[PDB]
Amino acid sequence: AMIIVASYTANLAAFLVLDRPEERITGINDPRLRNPSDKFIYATVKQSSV
Amino acid sequence: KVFASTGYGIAIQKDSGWKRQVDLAILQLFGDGEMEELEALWLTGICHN
Repeated sequence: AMIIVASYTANLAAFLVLDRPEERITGINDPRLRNPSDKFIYATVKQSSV
Repeated sequence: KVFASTGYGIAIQKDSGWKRQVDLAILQLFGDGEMEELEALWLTGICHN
């Protein structure tokens, strides 16, 4: 029973804070930007300095 | 970990004289590291690390 409640508390806190999957782009040097897919509208506004 | 030590190579059959030119040109291209920058343009993934 002490093994059970200890393992349950470790599964609780582990599932609480383990990780988060992240697909955040880096910036100008990211290959999904520079070689874009068909799904990638990386457009902007017109008549800008960009 | 992979199960082979293989290598892609450019082929010209019997390569009369030009083999000496092209191989030193390849070692020249490896001698400057722009090949590594070409990997940054082409051969870089996002989801491995």
